[PDB]
Amino acid sequence: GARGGAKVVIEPHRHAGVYIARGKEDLLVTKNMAPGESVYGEKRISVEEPPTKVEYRVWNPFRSKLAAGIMGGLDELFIAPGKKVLYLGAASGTSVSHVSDVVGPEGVVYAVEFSHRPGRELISMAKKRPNIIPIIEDARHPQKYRMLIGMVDCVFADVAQPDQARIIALNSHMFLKDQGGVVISIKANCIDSTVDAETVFAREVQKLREERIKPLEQLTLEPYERDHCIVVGRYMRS
Amino acid sequence: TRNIPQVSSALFFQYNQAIKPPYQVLIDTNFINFSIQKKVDIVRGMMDCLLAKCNPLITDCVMAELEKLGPKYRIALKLARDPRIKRLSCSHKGTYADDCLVHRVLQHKCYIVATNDAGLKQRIRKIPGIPLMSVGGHAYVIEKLPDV
Amino acid sequence: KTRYYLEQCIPEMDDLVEKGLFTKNEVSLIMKKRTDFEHRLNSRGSSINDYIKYINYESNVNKLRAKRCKRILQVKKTNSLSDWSIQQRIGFIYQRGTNKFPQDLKFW
Amino acid sequence: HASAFTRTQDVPQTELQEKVDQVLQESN
Amino acid sequence: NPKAFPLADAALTQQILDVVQQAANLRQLKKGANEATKTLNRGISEFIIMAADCEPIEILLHLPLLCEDKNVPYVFVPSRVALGRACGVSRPVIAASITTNDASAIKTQIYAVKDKIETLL
Amino acid sequence: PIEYLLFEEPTGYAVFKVKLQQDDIGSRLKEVQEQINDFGAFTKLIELVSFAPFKGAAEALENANDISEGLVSESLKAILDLNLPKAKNITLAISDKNLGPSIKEEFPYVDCISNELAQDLIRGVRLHGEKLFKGLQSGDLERAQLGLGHAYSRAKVKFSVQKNDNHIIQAIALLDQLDKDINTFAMRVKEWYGWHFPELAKLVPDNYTFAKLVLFIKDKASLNDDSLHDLAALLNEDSGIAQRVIDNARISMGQDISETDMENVCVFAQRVASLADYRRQLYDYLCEKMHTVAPNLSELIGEVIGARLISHAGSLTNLSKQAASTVQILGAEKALFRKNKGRISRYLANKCSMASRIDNYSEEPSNVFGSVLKKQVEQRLEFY
Amino acid sequence: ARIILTMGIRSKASETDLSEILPEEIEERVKTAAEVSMGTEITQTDLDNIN
Amino acid sequence: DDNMRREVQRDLLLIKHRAALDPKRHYKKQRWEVPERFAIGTIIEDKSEFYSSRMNRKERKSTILETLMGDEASNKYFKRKYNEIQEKS
RNA sequence: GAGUCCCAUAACCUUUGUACCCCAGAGUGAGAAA
RNA sequence: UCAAAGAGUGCU
Repeated sequence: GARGGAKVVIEPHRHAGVYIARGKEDLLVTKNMAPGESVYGEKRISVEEPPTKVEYRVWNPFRSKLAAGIMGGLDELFIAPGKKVLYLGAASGTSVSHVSDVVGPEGVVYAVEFSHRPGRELISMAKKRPNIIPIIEDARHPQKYRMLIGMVDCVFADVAQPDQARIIALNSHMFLKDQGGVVISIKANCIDSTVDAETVFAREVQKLREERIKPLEQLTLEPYERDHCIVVGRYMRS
Repeated sequence: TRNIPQVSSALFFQYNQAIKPPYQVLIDTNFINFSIQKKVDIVRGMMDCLLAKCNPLITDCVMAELEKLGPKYRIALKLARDPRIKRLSCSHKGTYADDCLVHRVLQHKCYIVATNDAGLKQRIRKIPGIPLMSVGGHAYVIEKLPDV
Repeated sequence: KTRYYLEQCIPEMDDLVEKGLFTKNEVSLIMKKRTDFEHRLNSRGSSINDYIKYINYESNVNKLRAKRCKRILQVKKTNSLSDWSIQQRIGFIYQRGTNKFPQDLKFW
Repeated sequence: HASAFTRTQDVPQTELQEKVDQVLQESN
Repeated sequence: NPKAFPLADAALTQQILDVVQQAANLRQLKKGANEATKTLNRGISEFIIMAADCEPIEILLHLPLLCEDKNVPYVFVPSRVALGRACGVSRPVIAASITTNDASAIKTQIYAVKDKIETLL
Repeated sequence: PIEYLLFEEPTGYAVFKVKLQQDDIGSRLKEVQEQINDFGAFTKLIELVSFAPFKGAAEALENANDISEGLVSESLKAILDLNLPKAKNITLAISDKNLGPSIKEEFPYVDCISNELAQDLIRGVRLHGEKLFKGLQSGDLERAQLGLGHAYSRAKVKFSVQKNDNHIIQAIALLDQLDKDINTFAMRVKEWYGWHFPELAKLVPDNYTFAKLVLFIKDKASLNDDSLHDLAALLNEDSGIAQRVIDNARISMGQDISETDMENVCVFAQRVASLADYRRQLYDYLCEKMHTVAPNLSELIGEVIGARLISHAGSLTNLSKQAASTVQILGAEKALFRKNKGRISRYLANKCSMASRIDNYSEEPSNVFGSVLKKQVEQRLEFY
Repeated sequence: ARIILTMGIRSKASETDLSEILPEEIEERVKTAAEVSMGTEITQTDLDNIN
Repeated sequence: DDNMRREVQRDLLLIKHRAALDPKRHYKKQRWEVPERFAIGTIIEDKSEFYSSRMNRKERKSTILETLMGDEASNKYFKRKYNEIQEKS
């Protein structure tokens, strides 16, 4: 498929900060803030532009659920160039570097993690990206790291816990803008394995309504993942 | 940007493989009224009809609509407020409960509908993988539920 | 609220004319400079220099009233609002500039 | 209102306050 | 605090070792730190069981990186020799992996232990 | 009933005074909510009264840890007491309920608030940021947050520059770059001086030796017995080049180059000498730093080999996470670990994949396990 | 490079003078950047070879 | 660039006609138009993927097009159908 | 009259010399020895 | 350019 010597045909995506590489295969692709290296062993395109050598990084939908959402065809994404982003559940730069690639140098990505053991790689990745800031802290207690976060246009939640709706809520009230963005990744197995996949998603859409998020759309991540969807909302404090 | 909604992953052709016991039912205003006419109390009527634990659920529109009915239908309003009946919040302007319900069942394939209104039964029938509950004869009846 | 500040200046203007220290045309000229400054102070782009330019202005007016008090009235202090009106204003100018610009340690 | 001129703590909060206070008590 | 964390208690260790033998009979068990590593790379594992008494314990902390990066639950057991006896293999075993198969005969009891592992973490 | 508000910034601590109390009855109505977003309305609610910048970076982290644990720092105790009246009880708004008891213990006369009304004001103080400071020197919050983020984050992990391993990758990349430039410049020295005395380029094939000998032998005409001893001291006379260079220098075809031409070769040769000396120095630095960072890998195989393996993975963490088979092919393009020969390579590769782990995931790795790991490789060697 | 030679560590930046290397407006930027910088401290062994 | 090279134009044509390149491969129906802003790129593999996703330097070429010729299987597939299309024509 | 602005200060191919490699490669996963 | 009409941004 995408073998080293072949050439590809890179064009913008519908969403700003996202690109498509055409050819015999179509790849969801975005540029590199730190050209010449890969963060998780991902593959990279090189383009010669006037001549300066600009580089791009491939998105793997299977590894990144956000990339799976793009392949699923998310209608609107608040993550965009020049927008502050607060990404929860920052295991590593597998997706944070990709979310970074969208916002650009002007924006920053506020990466939140709990466990120390991934944080070391997240800190190391943050060095290569001067806009990525790692806040290794329990997202269940936003007040611990209110010290660290300036305000955010969109909150993305990668956190896989049963009480994720509460984590998303407390962060959203403190830090999200009125009419601000919220994107959440849901794994029904983590929340409630006893009941079917679907009903969990119905329940999850409910909480966002009581703590004042007007949710906008959900997208199941088949064939890239099972028992998953990406629910996107707008935070209407009013 | 053109949008083509996905078909739910819980639907095998026209068979919904997600709705399993315990069930969730949305109650329409007419259903409470016709339930009272037949002396069929709400929760057992699903228990004996469906042979499964059932979680009744009412929307703000339905709660709003029962209230505007007036003094003639007090017991219908009260019965919607029984503790075993949970409530479903709504974030849309209109109080038209029929349009609210069709969106939810379109939106999400984990609910049964409880209604007897004519305009509603035809519309929901077109939606695939949606069981329909109605009150007729002496007890409730379930049409589009394979597990029965 | 530009007119509100100008109106507080009317009573002392009347006192100046009543005592004979300043004629109506002379009093009119003083108000014109006060009016122009007040618009500068209450507008956008107002800087601490505008307070300093105003604060010096009534200070000069204070000196002239004192000299004209001895030159016409031949009195060290005439018991009327004019004596303490300017000094009360000067403090009333300062506190806005300090509140508006707490940064300038020079103005403090 | 709280004022720097008059102490409102009623006790020595810093380590300097106690040290100067001991001399004041010891002196007279 | 310890690098060996969380460590299953006496009871939870028993049901886990029940998984490993029954998985071993069903050819759903890849045992050892090295072949535990690939199963994470391919994303074909429910969970990886390791021994907390390994000498040094250091030789298995590459695995939790992959698991938590891949959102794979994991557990440590006090004894490697006990774990190896459960693998059906004549030697001590320091790590083991149960592989993803919804077509397995032992789906339920694995997902039973899955839920307790997730609670432990 | 709120009068004072405590806000806390990366640049400092900021206390506010609440002139007007927002309608607590109608908190959830939209119009009061829009006032929070609107700067003009919000300035009528509160106004800044205290700002106490932190002295510097070190003190900020100490407070950042204290505030995270709901503790009152000495700097925090300073700003409150100067501001809150002693007073029935002055009411203060704080974002944290956990910080409330700490403030109450220090100041019995203050009652803390963390209800949604307080949260509404705290959100709006944060919404406008430096706008509410009326120009008071608050630096830039967005930058200051990012610095405290590495500072606050890294502290809990106990990461160290000791754990830092990329210095090897920079050293190796620099070392090989030095070798190419030392060689590349050195061939030129033979060409530039080859015109003047071509035979000498053949006599001393060692480029580093040749540059030194050109430095003393600038002009081949200058030939003395004492100079012969001086160049004889360079290297050894066993090769006999000392007599050959004199004899060749007496009688040679090389065309004389100008004084400016001769000024360049010695200076440019001097440049080659410095790089070789620095490459020796950087090589020793690379040797020492691995023993600190990767004693097990360095002892098992060697320093230079171990570093090249780490660079291939991209980091010591990358090397550790790979499986044994991948590590073997990670050095199969330059023969780092190299039918029976292959068996030792895979066996050593498995051990190398091991000692990489002991270095990466140990805060202070030792060489005790590397040594016993290498003897196991040694024992395997004689069996095969 | 000349900055690295004049000052070795950011603590030196606050007091070290960069006038001969940089103009007045530029030299104060590095001083402000130094105290607010994002990087980590380095050892003297690291400092020696970088110099 | 205006007056673009023939090589870049031909590569664009290949993607617009990529459906017919291979028999066993099919695509989603798409009306592809040349993008207004655009760059050409090369696809760099990792070191660990030396065996899996890397052809030899000799097979690496300047254009997408001329690699398609080096694939003998593509040429025979193209040869046989043209003959069938001419015969029916 | 007429492109510096797609490195002729260069890319690619061929030949030659130097040093390694022909074990599988997301390598496989329980035998080996008697 | 003036000349008349829209739609956002900053700020009191």
